[PDB]
Amino acid sequence: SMGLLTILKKMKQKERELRLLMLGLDNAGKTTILKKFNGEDVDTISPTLGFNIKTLEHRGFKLNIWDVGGQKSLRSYWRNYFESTDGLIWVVDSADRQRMQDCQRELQSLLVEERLAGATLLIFANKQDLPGALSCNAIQEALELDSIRSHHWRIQGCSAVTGEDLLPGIDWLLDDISSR
Amino acid sequence: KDERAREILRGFKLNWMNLRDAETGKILWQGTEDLSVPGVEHEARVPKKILKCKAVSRELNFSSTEQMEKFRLEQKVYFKGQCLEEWFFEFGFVIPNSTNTWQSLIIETKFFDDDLLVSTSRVRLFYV
Ligand SMILES: Nc1nc2c(ncn2[C@@H]2O[C@H](COP(=O)(O)OP(=O)(O)OP(=O)(O)O)[C@@H](O)[C@H]2O)c(=O)[nH]1
Ligand SMILES: [Mg+2]
Repeated sequence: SMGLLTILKKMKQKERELRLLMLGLDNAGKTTILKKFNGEDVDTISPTLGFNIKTLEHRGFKLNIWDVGGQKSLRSYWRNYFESTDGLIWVVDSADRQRMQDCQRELQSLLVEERLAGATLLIFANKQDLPGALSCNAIQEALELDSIRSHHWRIQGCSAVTGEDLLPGIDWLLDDISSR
Repeated sequence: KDERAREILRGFKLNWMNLRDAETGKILWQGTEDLSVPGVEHEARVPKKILKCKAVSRELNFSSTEQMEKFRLEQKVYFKGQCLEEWFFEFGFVIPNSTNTWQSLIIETKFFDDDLLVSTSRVRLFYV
């Protein structure tokens, strides 16, 4: 009944809704990041055999974040979750140099996919916490990210396990999407 | 024509449902069985201070053998009177032989594919 209640509730009522698609090769750490967004990994974490969807709330936006398993068998189904995607989040294992080529290959197959034409692209160079994990500039070079022309993008180093640098990446992403 | 429908229905299984304290990220209650079985509405243990939690995250885990193209979810919270809760979510595509998870932030749950009812879940109450 107090003015603050209706004003806040109304503020929530008019928040834009967004669909964020989080992809990447298996073991890249997609699901851990999703869980760290709600501070949660209480060690119940195995490979994802489909999608994980979390509906949050952040920066005035209502987020629908779809995390789809990246093992070989599930990638041909990624295109089934393209439609209406506002932001594409590409998770990479910074310490898995043994796959950088496939990682780069999958990414490029995605960027020429017309259903993702206007999506903003955030690249999480995850697992930065590791002993000898690669640097952003390296990964950025290895992912031929300088050969992208149709998508706004930013590479952001982070560590899903400690939650370090996850918010700066998400914040930039929600900002670019705001510009439309 | 409905042989397919029968396949869909038969291949769906709702493994577990839980309730976490959003501000904490802690599981207050999680159950793994009797979720959609005939009988007494399985219930369980969720420490009453949930009303002292201003945010709750409901999470469901389901497996499906058959591929579906327009899967959705309807969650209504039910204690008699005028209704306290209506939740809807459209998943769309579901991969065959897949296991998926859905969670929302802040009791009969119905699953559908277009307008074929796939399953119904009813659980209940412990402010234990
Ligand atoms: N040291 C470290 N380990 C991480 C980090 N992120 C994820 N991991 C570990 O890497 C493993 C795979 O992480 P997941 O989050 O399950 O990977 P995913 O991308 O969801 O994998 P799929 O389900 O196959 O698609 C797990 O054992 C996590 O604990 C990180 O920043 N640092
Ligand atoms: Mg996963």
